[PDB]
Amino acid sequence: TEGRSRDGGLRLGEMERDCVIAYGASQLLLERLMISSDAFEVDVCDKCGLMGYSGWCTTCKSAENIIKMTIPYAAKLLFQELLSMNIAPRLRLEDIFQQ
Amino acid sequence: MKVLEERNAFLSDYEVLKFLTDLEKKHLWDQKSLAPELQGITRNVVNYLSINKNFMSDESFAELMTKLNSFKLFKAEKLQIVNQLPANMVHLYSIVEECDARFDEKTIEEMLEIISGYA
Amino acid sequence: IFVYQNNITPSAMKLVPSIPPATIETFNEAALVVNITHHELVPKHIRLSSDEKRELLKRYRLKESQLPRIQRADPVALYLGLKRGEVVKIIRKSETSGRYASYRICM
Amino acid sequence: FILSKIADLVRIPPDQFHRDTISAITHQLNNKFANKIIPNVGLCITIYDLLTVEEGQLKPGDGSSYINVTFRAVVFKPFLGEIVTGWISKCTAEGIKVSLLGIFDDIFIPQNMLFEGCYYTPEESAWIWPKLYFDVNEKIRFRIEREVFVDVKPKSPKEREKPPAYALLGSCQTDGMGLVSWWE
Amino acid sequence: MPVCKNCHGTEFERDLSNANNDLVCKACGVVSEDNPIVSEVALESREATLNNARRKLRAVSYALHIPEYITDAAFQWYKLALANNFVQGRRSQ
Amino acid sequence: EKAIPKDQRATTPYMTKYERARILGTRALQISMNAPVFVDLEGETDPLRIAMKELAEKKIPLVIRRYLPDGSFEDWSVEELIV
Amino acid sequence: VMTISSLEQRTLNPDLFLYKELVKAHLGERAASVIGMLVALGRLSVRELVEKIDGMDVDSVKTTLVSLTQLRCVKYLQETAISGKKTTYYYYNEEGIHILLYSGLIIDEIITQMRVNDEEEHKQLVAEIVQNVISLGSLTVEDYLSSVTSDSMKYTISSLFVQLCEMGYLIQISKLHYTPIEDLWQFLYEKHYKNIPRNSPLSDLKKRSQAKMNAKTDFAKIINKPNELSQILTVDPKTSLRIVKPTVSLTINLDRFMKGRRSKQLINLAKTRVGSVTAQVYKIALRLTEQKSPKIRDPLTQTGLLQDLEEAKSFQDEAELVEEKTPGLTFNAIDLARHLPSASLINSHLKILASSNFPFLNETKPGVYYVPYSKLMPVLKSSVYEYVIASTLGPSAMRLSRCIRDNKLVSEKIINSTALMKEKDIRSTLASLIRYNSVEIQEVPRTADRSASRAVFLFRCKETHSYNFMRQNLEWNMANLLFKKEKLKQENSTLLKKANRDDLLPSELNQLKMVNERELNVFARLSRLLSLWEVFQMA
Amino acid sequence: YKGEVLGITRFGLSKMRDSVLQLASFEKTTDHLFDAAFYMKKDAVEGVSECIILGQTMSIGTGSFKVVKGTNISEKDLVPKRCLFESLSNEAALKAN
Amino acid sequence: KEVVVSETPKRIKGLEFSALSAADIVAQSEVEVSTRDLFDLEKDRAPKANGALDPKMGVSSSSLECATCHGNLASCHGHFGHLKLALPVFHIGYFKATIQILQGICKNCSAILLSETDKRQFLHELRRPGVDNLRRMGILKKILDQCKKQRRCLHCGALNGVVKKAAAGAGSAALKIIHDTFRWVGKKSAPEKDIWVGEWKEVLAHNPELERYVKRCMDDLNPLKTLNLFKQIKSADCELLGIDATVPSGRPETYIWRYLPAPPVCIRPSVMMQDSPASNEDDLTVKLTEIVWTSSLIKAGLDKGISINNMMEHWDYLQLTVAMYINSDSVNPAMLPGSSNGGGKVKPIRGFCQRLKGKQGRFRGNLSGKRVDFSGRTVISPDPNLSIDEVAVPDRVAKVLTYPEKVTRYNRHKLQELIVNGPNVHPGANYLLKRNEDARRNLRYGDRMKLAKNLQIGDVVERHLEDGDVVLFNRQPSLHRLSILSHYAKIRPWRTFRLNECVCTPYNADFDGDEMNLHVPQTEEARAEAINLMGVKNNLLTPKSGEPIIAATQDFITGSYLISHKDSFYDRATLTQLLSMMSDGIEHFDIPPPAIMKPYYLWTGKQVFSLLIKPNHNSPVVINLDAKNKVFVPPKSKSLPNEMSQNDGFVIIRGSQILSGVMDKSVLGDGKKHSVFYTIL
Ligand SMILES: [Zn+2]
Ligand SMILES: [Zn+2]
Ligand SMILES: [Zn+2]
Ligand SMILES: [Zn+2]
Repeated sequence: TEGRSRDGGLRLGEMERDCVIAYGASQLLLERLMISSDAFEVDVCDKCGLMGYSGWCTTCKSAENIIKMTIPYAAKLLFQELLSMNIAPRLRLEDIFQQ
Repeated sequence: MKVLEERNAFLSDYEVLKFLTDLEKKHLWDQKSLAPELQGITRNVVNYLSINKNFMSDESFAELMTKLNSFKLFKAEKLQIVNQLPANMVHLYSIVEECDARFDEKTIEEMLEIISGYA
Repeated sequence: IFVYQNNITPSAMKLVPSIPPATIETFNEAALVVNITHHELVPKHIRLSSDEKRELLKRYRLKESQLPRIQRADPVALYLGLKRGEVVKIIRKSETSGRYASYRICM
Repeated sequence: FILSKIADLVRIPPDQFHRDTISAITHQLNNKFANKIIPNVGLCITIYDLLTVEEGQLKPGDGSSYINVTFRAVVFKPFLGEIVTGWISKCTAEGIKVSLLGIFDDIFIPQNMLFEGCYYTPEESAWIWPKLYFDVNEKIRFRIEREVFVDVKPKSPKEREKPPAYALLGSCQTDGMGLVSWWE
Repeated sequence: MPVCKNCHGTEFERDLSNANNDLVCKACGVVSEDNPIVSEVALESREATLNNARRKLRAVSYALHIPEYITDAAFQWYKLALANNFVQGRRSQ
Repeated sequence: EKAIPKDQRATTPYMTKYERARILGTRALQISMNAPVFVDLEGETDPLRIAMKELAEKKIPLVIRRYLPDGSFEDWSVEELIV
Repeated sequence: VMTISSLEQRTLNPDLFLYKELVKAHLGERAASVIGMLVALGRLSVRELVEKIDGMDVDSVKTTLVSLTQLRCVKYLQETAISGKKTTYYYYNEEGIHILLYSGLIIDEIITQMRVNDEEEHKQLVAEIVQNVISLGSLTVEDYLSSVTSDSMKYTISSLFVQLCEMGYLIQISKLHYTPIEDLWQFLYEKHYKNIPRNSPLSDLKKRSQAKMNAKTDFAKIINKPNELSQILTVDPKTSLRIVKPTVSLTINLDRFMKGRRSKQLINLAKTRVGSVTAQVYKIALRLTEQKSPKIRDPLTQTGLLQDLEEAKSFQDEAELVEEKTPGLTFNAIDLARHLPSASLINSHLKILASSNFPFLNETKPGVYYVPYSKLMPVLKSSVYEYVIASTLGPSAMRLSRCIRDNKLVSEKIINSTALMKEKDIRSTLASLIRYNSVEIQEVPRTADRSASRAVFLFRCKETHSYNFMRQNLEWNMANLLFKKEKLKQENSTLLKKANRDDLLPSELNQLKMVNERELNVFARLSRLLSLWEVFQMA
Repeated sequence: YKGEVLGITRFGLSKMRDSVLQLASFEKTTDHLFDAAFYMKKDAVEGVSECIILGQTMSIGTGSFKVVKGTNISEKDLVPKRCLFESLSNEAALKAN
Repeated sequence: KEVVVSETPKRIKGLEFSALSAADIVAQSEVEVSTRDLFDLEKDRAPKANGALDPKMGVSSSSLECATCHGNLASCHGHFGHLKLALPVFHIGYFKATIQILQGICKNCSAILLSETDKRQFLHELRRPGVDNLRRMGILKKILDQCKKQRRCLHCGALNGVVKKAAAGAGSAALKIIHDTFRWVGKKSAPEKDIWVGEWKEVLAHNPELERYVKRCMDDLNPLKTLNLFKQIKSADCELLGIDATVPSGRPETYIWRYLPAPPVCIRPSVMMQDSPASNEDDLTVKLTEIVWTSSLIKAGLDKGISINNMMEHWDYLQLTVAMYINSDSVNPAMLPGSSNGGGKVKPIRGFCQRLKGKQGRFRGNLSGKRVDFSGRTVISPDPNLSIDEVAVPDRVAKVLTYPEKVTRYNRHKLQELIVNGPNVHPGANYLLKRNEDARRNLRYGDRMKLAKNLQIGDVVERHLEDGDVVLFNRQPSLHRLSILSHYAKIRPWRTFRLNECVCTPYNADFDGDEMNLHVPQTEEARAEAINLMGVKNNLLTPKSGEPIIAATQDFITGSYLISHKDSFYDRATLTQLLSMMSDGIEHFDIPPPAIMKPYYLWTGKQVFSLLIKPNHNSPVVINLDAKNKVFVPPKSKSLPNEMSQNDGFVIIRGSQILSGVMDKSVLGDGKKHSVFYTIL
């Protein structure tokens, strides 16, 4: 929640953020705009990539292909907005390991 | 993750359960050791596999194939004969193709005397 | 090869690319008075053997495309008269590091 | 029963870094397999042997190493037509559900090849024949034919059981079947 | 209303002291929540005549400087008699 | 595409400087999860400072993989590489 | 929602949606999918396939492709690049399965040749002949009778020995034959702009018009070469009578199918406008004219060659004049007593052509009896639609839309004033109309610049869309049902291949009637449907 | 880099650079977005700026490399062992076929 | 039992961007919106059976569950809603591309207008592996334009017309589109000229009024007209128009709205009732919940009654509305208002497309700019005695500012005791987390003591901000690479951020009255990252010119000068307490020989400040550097070293003793490549 008063939390904006690039630090980002900003999981489906929840891809009655994973809840918000309008950035996935 | 080979090596127990008793000697060695939960099936594994042997050997494995190499049994009952139905009478004939049929007297008979070498 | 005198019709340029097994070279003279190649700023450019290409790509373990490019019909490109996929090694002379070089390709 | 060449990935927790590799591997695959069942193939017991271990890869967050290997594992795959020990546990008139102790009762042999002459009683007997009934826990040679793998997890906000994922079937088409002392 | 996941405490006290705003029962020591969410920053037969109803009402109401309140109160009464259809055949005044 | 043999090595013997970054972060992050430490460890503590104290001893088991752009892989043991 | 509205299975696939189940239900397996992807992207290279389809390269590909071949399912284009080597591109052969999806109506084609053996096993014999050919596509007499038992009577098995020729039958695949039309007008389009005897350095126009003619006049005998060639038909061996060439595989043409089937719908057309005896009369007049009638063999030049606001409307006039005169030789002038079951004096009863008047037929050479043909079909084509909506949607919907045909771009009061119904209806039905095209609604700004309320509205037809929006009619039930058939198979699949390979149980006996009567619904259903579907896809 | 002078403004940036979400990090993200899904772009997750949105690891810097630990493993113990259940019964299927 | 679940770590690669099938949309969502808003208000505020807001669709406040996935805000991520729409409806988002998709094809028989091998030409071109997103753009541009010049279609024989985007900019016809019959040439007569004037013939013949008044209006396409019009536009072109037709995209019959995805409730909640009966609306909810109305009108009207006249503007009011619903177009084009209006034109209508467009929001002000946790804010004030690279953070925030920790082994003795101190006293914890990841335990309830004894190895507990912790530290007007640094943490009393001065200039901190912000990492790797990389001692130089940016500033500069000054002298006692004051207590020394002897053995500031560099015999630093201070005074040019001028000169150091010269910026003062501190580094 915003500012002082209501309650705390502060503002890391673009111009400030871009700085931490020039130190090459990844993990400061992965902590910063990821874990402690919105720590969030989304249930997604390889087939017909979209965002479901729990046990369904809901475009395909499925209860299978889901992969529990982590994304900024801001990012989910961005998708659902988009997909609430007509557009679909269906996802592609890959093995993190195995080269 | 993907199974590369599902049907690979057809495996009964001879030393199998024995080597399970070996890893058992390695891990926790059943109940009598007093002098992970994985142990639960180990009993269920051995249980009937054990008792029918009671109601074993090692070299009988090698002794098994010796004359058995000459038969029509393929690999199917040829492994199944080792344990279930101790190689007698209609039991042996009740399964594999042409078990009596063509080859009869000494073929079904040796099974009775060869199993007496073990069971 | 030949050059425009002054006027340039697109009617001739309607179909310029007549003959595949040979090719054309077409200029207007006004752009060529003092040769750009000889001037000052333009570093010296060297066309390389199409075989030398592969050697180069393997030195840096690179495939084609994915390289510093040159727009077709650049005058300097036209000066060498590049065709598709011709590669040029370029030595730029300035004192910062010193004399050194790079590469580009028609695209 | 049989043996199989299968591959998968393993997460080795940090605590085990004192212990030998294969053991942590072993213990892990155990916790992953053990009493469980592996779909459309069979139900493992433990892994038997192991091979092709590789350089452990890693992801930034966890920090625990990951090693994806393959191996041949102890598994269970009976062939189709077979005569084997077992017995009634929870059954109906038509067909019986045969059981070996401590493994599972999931096998239910219906009655088709089972002898035509029979009579059911609600007392103690499935079908007694013109030879007779059979008992629980007793060695009972029965035949199986077909196995069916049903994964079937309609896990849902809707449904929030029917777990016979590994199911077998058979009947008694010859003598000594359903009671071993008919033969023997 | 809810109860602790373990201690079975039903009494929930929300500490605002440290500006975490975290609600916990004095019976357990475990919050049941993290970071409570908070907010930020006429075509009808009846309802058009209802805009008329407040309009004429609110108009004629406070000409006497009667409470803005009590007017609102009486409006719902006009809706009450409106339900009974007491409002049909008589002079609106 | 596959691994490059230890015979042929093209890159600095010197540290990435991000070697010093993720090698440490990883290491201490392990230590937090309680893996044994290979160094003389004095009465001090914390999941980072003891890793620092370690690395001067070059006792860290880790090995950096290096991807060229072509995907030529690469390997160097931390102990192999030099400050 | 619960799949019963079938929106996915019925929501975004026009056209090809037909074909994929055609082959799927028909050939299927891996063999199916390739065809759709073809018709999806069209022009395709063999190497280009498995880059996308993932059809298990060169295994299915070479297999599936040659599978298509024997049944000629796809266009086969083979050529070479300019640098060298070779390259091939494949399209879908005409509509390919179109041949197939008619199927038993081709059995009805035999009902024309049903004569000379009536209510026979010989009927079902020659039926087996035909369907076997259709199944295998191109066949040779020599390989056929080779596969058939020998040492029997050649003119008995199917007696079709001599009747192999007749009207329909086949025609060998020759070069361009199953090769794409537009493509072959490009290949044949060569040799003229390719062969230019250096006339003038400029003005291709003088070289163009002639070469087009040269392209046009050559194309004539190019497509007429397959039309009929008797060097097949010639063979008159010893101890025998004239047969077609037994050696070569030839293949059914849908030409006789085209006219023959439509002709029935025409017998229906006049069968409305005319009387029973006159109806059957014209019906038997069809027998000879259905022979050389081009009919839907028309499109021809319709594809691949430059049209013109002059020369397409000018060069098409030719089609309009052609059959009225020179094939008019083949056509009715004086015919005598085809069969008859009217009786007694037939000759003035033959003047019954005169009664056939309007709005079709009844155009002759002045003082002989003749039916227009060349322009008959076109003026016929325009007529065919009409009642389509009648009890489909609304009785009055016709008369107004029918009126909408004659009038054009007017307005609603002017509609309200021209015939009958009140605004509550005329809006309804016309709003009900629009709910399915048939409108092309004009509007013009009134007391505004461009806006709605202030402006005023106009209504027209544009038969283009009209004789065009009904193609999703094919998408309508036709594929969808075809599913509903093959959607049912899996239910009885446990029984089906058991029951078929068997030749039991009470419920099996029960569901046999369900599935078989169900078949009576599903196919003869289409027999209705397609019969309608015939029109718009053709002229 | 590409062919010639450009860059740095909505036209100029829109040049090669193929990550459309970071082209939405800039300006005009309406017709950019719609425009993209129209052409059915495959795109990719590549640019570092792009990376933080989807929140996976950075592609450079600290994330310039994957990292491995020493296995300290001997392939020797990888040798299987069996009494060869397969070998013994093989010869019953060899003859008469 | 228990089929083995094999789950794998999988990370995003790539985003497939495409349209939405009529199917997939409705294939997903729960309920047709149908109904109206109305919230069917009975027995409750918004009991709302079905309707635009449905409990199964999603939740707003925290009261009722979500049905589909219950658990209110703590759980549900939302669900769509779908919309039956009378007639098709046009689209503002795909508008200007939909122009093109309409353009390149013949308006009659609907086949791509360019043909033959040239079709194949562009095809074979687009399938060369060197395709670029550019070559997509430019190539498809240079195939597109071939449309406009082609007068007549191939098989239809009819001419074509160009669509000019009917009217301009007013927003009312901005949705409408018009092509024509163009290039009539006025002399050569296309047959459709006779056909066209023959069309007008009868209403000419009928109502000879408006015809010649307004005229030449040509024709448009209704979104219905183009809908069915696409349904003869098949296969073939596809990517020639820019779309691969694998499945879903099932041809550009997607790009006009036949069904509307309804935003999940979680996206745009109606602001809660907040003390009283006032219930704050939300625009999307309101706008689309009218889109219900304007639909259902055209549903029931047009089901029987109404008119062609009263129809189109309703239908038009639809496409205009949904148009606004996503995006901007025309704001106030003198329309007159609809339901729930007032006619004041407030402004507050857009903000769905504009939601992710400018300023603070989704564009790049909220998502790329995310607002952050675990932080603090204060003002500045010095502590030179505080070492460089430690912010001294006022403990009073440290009480509430935590750090996550995983216990084991080494940890227990600190943590196990660090707990029993409880939250209030400084060296302690507050929240605690077991191995069972239940939620967490604040110390509020009570205990510790016995509960501290538990302390398994898998346990997680938070600390305060203590000695030797890790911090990063920021000033808002962030110009460049130096605008962030990161420091070790020390704790002191009072309340404010206090740091060491030499790192001011990186922050360009003026002290004065200004602010900062305070961050701590969470995960370990972040610490080791920023502390041993992005901290001070490694980052000491600016990237731009490669100079040390940190140095003495103001006093420290001049403060040296006074000690540095030649004319000064000191005493063994003086030098003593000095060398003390230089490094607090601690470090041993070795007194250099006395500068001057016989009148009392003085020493010189040159010498003491020299010791500053090299304190000890065992001190391992050796330096030699000479340079130009400022206010360089020329010697007599005969003297070769600028060392000796009449006053100072080159400062010079050989053997790590200062030889000559005052220092004063120059050597220690940033400003220049040569620096005492730069050299040392
Ligand atoms: Zn899915
Ligand atoms: Zn509690
Ligand atoms: Zn939900
Ligand atoms: Zn056209």
